[PDB]
This record gives sequence, structure tokens and C-alpha cells, in this order.
Amino acid sequence: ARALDLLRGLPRVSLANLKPNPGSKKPERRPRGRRRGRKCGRGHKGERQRGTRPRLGFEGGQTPFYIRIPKYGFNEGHSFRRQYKPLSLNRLQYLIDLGRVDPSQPIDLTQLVNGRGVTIQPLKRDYGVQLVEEGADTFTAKVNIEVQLASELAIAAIEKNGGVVTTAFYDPRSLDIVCKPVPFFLRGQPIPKRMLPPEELVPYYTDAKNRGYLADPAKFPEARLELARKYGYILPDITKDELFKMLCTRKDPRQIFFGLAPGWVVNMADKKILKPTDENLLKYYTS
Amino acid sequence: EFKSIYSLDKLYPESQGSDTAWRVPNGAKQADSDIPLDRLTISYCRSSGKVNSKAEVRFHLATAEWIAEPVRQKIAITHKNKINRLGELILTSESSRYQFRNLADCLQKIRDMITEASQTPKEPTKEDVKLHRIRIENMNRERLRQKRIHSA
Amino acid sequence: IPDPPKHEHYPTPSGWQPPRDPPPNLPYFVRRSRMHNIPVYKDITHGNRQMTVIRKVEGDIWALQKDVEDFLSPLLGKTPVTQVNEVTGTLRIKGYFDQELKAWLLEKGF
Amino acid sequence: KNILVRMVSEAGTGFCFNTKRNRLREKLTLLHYDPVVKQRVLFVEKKKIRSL
Amino acid sequence: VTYIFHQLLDMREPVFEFVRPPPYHPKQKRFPHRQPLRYLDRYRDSHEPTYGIY
Amino acid sequence: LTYFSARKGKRKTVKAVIDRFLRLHCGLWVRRKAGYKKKLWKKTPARKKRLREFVFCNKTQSKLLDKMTTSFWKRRNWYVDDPYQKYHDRTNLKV
RNA sequence: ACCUCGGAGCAGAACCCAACCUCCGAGCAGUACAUGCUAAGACUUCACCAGUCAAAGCGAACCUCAAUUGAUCCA
Ligand SMILES: [Mg+2]
Ligand SMILES: [Mg+2]
Ligand SMILES: [Mg+2]
Ligand SMILES: [Mg+2]
Ligand SMILES: [Mg+2]
Ligand SMILES: [Mg+2]
Ligand SMILES: [Mg+2]
Repeated sequence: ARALDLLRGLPRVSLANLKPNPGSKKPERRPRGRRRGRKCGRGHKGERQRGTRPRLGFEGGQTPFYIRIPKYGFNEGHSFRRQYKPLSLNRLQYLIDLGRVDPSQPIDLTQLVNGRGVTIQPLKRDYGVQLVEEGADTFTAKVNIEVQLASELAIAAIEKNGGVVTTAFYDPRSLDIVCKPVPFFLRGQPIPKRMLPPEELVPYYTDAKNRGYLADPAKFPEARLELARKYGYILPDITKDELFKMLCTRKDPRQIFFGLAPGWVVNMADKKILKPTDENLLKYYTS
Repeated sequence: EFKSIYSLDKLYPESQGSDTAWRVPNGAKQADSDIPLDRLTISYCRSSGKVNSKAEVRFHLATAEWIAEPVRQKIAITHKNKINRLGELILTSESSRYQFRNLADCLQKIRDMITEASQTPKEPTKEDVKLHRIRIENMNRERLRQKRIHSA
Repeated sequence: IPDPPKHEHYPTPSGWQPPRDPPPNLPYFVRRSRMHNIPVYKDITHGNRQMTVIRKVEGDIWALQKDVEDFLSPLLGKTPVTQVNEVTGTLRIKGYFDQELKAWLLEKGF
Repeated sequence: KNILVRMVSEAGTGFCFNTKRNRLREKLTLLHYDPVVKQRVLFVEKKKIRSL
Repeated sequence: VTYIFHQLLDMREPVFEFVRPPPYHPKQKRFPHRQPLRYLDRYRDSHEPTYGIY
Repeated sequence: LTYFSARKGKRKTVKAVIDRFLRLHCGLWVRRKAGYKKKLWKKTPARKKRLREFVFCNKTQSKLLDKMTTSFWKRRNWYVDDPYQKYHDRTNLKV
């Protein structure tokens, strides 16, 4: 580079030589002098120069605009509505292609966050990831993914490449735990049992058409065949697959993690796992 | 390994198999309406990015053995505006920007044509928006037919 | 950030492609972002100013400016309006040309 | 003088509409279009609430 | 006519279609004051959900 | 409008604005017409139809409402079945 | 004495234009009950709020008048 060759001359850099980049340090304007004084930008008398101007939204006495308009329940229950971070098929393909989350293992919320493909906010009322069909075509992944919402086109696209998609539920506490497991492990609490979906999400997650994690697996093949028939591209048999065992991992409900069970305690220093015998605890953590 | 009282085996004791959700019902779901996808030529080519991909499904209607003879002839009669020089039926779709949905619409069109030509006792509802003029013109045309002899 | 895996045939789905070895013999060089992408970004200051930024240039940047002008002059019908920043080795172009510049730099092999 | 009354249909139940009526005249039975059945049905005046 | 094109002119039959000029809309404003919510619908190409970077 | 609160030193929001208006993420504010459910017996069907509309606000009104609300009400929301989901983004707008 | 709304002059020929200026008026009435629903494009009382007109379309037969009026909250 020519810059260090220039620096080879150029007396040494010290604390007497430093200078900000031009444009970064805008100069302060002071009320002293002929131009900036004698009124100091406040104008002549009234409420303006004296600073006692009426509040924002006041219009001089006439009924204000923000009060004239009738009330309407636009943001009525805004803090109670559920939200789902969109995850597109092309973004998932990009994640797979760039050495991020590995299709050779089941893909769930924690894997997506650790690969940093989605950022889930348990506060601000996000209930997980919703799968969308933006990159339905040019999507050759062959993944076993677990999401919280999915469109039928995304289900078709994923099932079409030899993969399996399932739709699970997480309460906010389990959402936080599964998105940031390490802080939960440093918290010192035993792993809780995942809660059942609310009464209005029950028919969604017990429906085999949405690939719900609470629906009977006796209706999955007929729905998969129906999707394949609707969209062409005949359905592949994944039982004859070399990764069928990995694709079958289903992560039992009331089990936030894969190999871990509710009630266990993780000791990160002196790495081991504590199990709560006194079978009353087993009854609580299993029921 | 871990199983809770809401485990799938306890929730649905009949469906306890390991491969019970992945077995293909190809043995029974092999009717004549399956529309063998191998014998349909599907082309995905229109300059997308106006962002609407195009679905084009074409198939030689005459040599389509998976469609019965009388319904095949009825389709050839009632959709003759979609038959190319080589005799193949042409169906295209532009509803969405996903070729998946476009192909789905094409297949639905094929199924609807097949199951509409199969059931001939359908009652055609009268319309008087575009064909009223044509029928009146044809009537006043046929009004001009009166000699005794002519041939060919 | 993990190194992208060795794919058998490029470009991969979603259009990713690694930089080629050895680096092209050019007076300038454009590094990749930490996530292995082409450092061409859209920018909008006011509601109007659409610009593109080529950010990680290394070497002389005037050759890159010459190449960018020669490449985008036929597409625009005029020479592009451009700002050169040597101290922070970036190249600012008036107008949106992000996809064109990404494809162009990929074809040059950066 | 003139009173605004509420007219309720029999078929297409639940659909009402307000019309102006002279007070001295008998209760109104009128043909009116009912959009929940997409045809004109009878409407009978019920529960007058206005005085203009 | 179609069989005329079939065997007389040995050519593929052309079919035409009466199209109309695209509907006129004014230049889109950043703040469409007092326009109904459907004002934004006259300026889309595809009526399908979009998710840009997600 | 309580630019600085006596408890946290934070800007506050006027809740009348929240009760009356909806903000699209593009920057547009949607309101209802005044009098859209008052004395419908003296109004023509065209007047009532134009009163039942959800309309946009001025640039001045939009900046005023942005000042009157906090940045929490300007974040990108991802509701499940939002009827205004498609209106949160602008398309084919030039400068 | 007046305070809101409309017509005429001043203000002669696109628009606008004051007055404790000159004159008239209004705070209704009458008839169908599609006085249904939607929807391009426009006007606009010099802001806003309000207000005004309207093609195409879906259905169904084959609107007069100048003003005639009152936001939000709340009931
Ligand atoms: Mg002095
Ligand atoms: Mg002074
Ligand atoms: Mg003064
Ligand atoms: Mg007052
Ligand atoms: Mg920027
Ligand atoms: Mg105006
Ligand atoms: Mg009309």
C-alpha cells in the first residue's frame, strides 16, 4: 500500500497530531454576538419568546384533530395477539448453503437461533417461527424442521424434497428457554415441562393437515399424498432412506429439548446432569 | 427416550408404529384420476421477475388412454379452442407467482374438464350478455334460405 | 461464522458462489463480508437519494471507479455520479445498481 | 309532525331500517330489499324511537 | 376456418384478442390524504404476501 | 406530553392517539371519519358510504402523531391474521 | 344590537375578497322504500375537520329542493 509508505515520512503520530474526520464534529451555536444574540432565535414577545407555549396537540382552543376523530378498536388487544417471525424457504436454503444450520440433524428453534437465521423475542409477544413459501421453488434442502406455523405451500415444498415438517407449540417461558438455553442453564432451575397449547390453538395443533405435533400419525400419509396430488411431483417414500432415523426424531411434547427431560438439572461446571428421584418428582415432571 | 402422559403412543394407542406416518397408500390410491404426471409435459418458462411465472401443461389428447373414450371425444369437441396442430391439449396458468400454485391450477383445470365432460347430463345455464347478439344474427341469417335446387 | 461447505457444483441454490482461487490479477480487490457475501449495499438518506455502496475495496480504488463507470455508462446512457472514499475504501454510486454490481463483481471473481 | 320509526323484516331476520313516517298515519308495512336474503321482502314498523 | 388453416394453408392457426388500455391512475403520493385504505391496492402488481429479507 | 417522566426519565405517549388511530409500518396513519355513526337518518347513502371509509392522514398529522406516540408503536409487527398485513409496506412509490 | 347556515349587491367578464355595509331568507317540507352494495377518476368555501360529484361493476325495474344544521367523550 502507498499509505504506509507515505507514513514512513510524516512525523510520528502522537496525541498532539489527532484530528476528527471533517463533517463528524458539527460546531455548536451559541447565543453570543450580533448574529446569534439580542433575541437568541426566540422572536419577539408572546408565548414563543417567553417559553410558555401550549402543549403539543393543542390547537388554540378549537377541538383538536386527535380528539375530533372517533375512537375505533384498531389496537384493541395488541399486547395479547400472537406474533410469529417469518422464515422464508429461500432464507432457509441460504442458511443451509452457507455452512449454517445443518440439515443432517433435526432443525428447531434453538438450531435456527444458534445459526442466527431468526431472532425470536419472547417479550414483544413472539410465539416462535412461522414458515412461509417465498422460496418454494429452487429449494432443494431435504430437512427435518420443527416450526410453530407453516403454510400448506411451504409444507408441500419441504415434503417434496424428501423432508419432514412438523408444527409445534411453545408457551412464552419455554420459548425463552429454547431460544436462549445457556442463560436458563446458568439460572439454576430444573428444566420445566412444556405447556399445552391454549384452547383456541388446540384444533390447529391437533390437525394433521397443519402437521400438528398433537395430531395422530395415522392421518399424516393421506394428507401428504393429498398435498403431493394437488401440487404434482409424486410423493417420495422416506422409509427407504439412509437418514430416516434422523428424520423420525419427533421431540415428544412437554420436552423442550431433545435428549433432556423435564425436571433435570444441568451442571455446566463439572459437566453432568442431575435427576430428581423421590418419584413424586417423577410424577410431577412426567404428568 | 422420555415419554410423558401426552406422548403420541398414549394419545393414540392404535397408531403406535414407527413408520405408521410415512407409509405411502400407493396400493389403494391408484384410481384412473391420478393423472400420471410422467405423461404430461410441463414447461415453466416466462421471463419472471410483472412477477408471475407461467405454467404450461400439454398432452396429446387422442393418445391419452387414462381418459375414457367418450369423455375424451367430448373434451376434444368442447375444448377444441385449446388443441394444437399435433392434437395435444394445452392448458396454462398465471394466477400466482409460484410455479407450484400455477401447476396446481393447471391440474385442477384438467380434473374439472375431465369430470365435467364425464357427466354429460349437466344443464347449461342460459346467458344473454355475449351470445344474444350472435343468436339473433344467426336467426336473421337463416331467414334468407329459400330456393329449390343447389348442391355442394 | 463457519466456513461454507465444499459444494460439488456452483452456483449453489440461492445463487451463492465462493471467490475463486487464485485471486484475479487486478489493481484493486474487494473482500467479502464476514458471512461471505459481496459488499454492495443499497442506501437511502432522504426520501430520494438512492445510492449503492461498494464497501470493502482494497488496493487502488480509482481503477475500480474507472471500471464501474465503464460498466454502468451503457446501462444509464450517461456516466454515473460517483464519490470515491480512499481513507475508508468505499465507492458510492448515485442510483440503485446493487444486483448489477453484485453480478458484475461475481463475474470478475471477487 | 313526522316520526322516524324502525322497520323490521320477517324473513332475513335481524335486518332493520329507519324511515320517516307521519305520526297520524297507521303503522307501515312496506316492501324493502333485504341484503341477507338478496330479495325484496315485507317490513313491519316496530319500536319507534325518534320524534322530528 | 381452422380446417382451412389445417390443410389449405398448411400453417398454424393464429388467434387474436381484443385488449384494452391499462387503467389510468395518478402518480402515487407518499401521503394520500383522505384516500380510502384501498388506495394502496391500485399500485401493487401481485396480491400475495411478501416478506423481504425474512 | 411528558417528554421526561418523573419515574424513569422517558418519553410518554398520548393514549387518545392510540385509541383513535392505526399506524402502518411504512409511516401512514389510518383513521375513521367523524360522524360516521351519528344521525344516519339525515344522510344519503353516498355520504354514509364515504363516511364508512378508513382514510389516510396528512403529512403534518402523521408527524404530529409520530411525536405523540412512542417508538414501541412504530415497530414491525408480525400478527397471525392481521387484516392490515399487506398495507404495512409500500410498493411502486418513487421518491 | 349581534354570534350558525344559504341567495343577491358591493365584487361588471376564471377563482377569492371586508364592513356594528345594503337587501332577502333557513333551523323544513313532499314522494318512493334498491333513499341497495361496491368502485375508476375528480371537486372542495382558501388549513384541518367536515362537505360534493361520479364512470364501470354486482343486484333490481324495464329522487325534488338553497340554506333546512352540531364533532369527541359519554348515555
Ligand atoms: Mg445589548
Ligand atoms: Mg424584548
Ligand atoms: Mg404579538
Ligand atoms: Mg369554545
Ligand atoms: Mg442508510
Ligand atoms: Mg380546500
Ligand atoms: Mg352505474
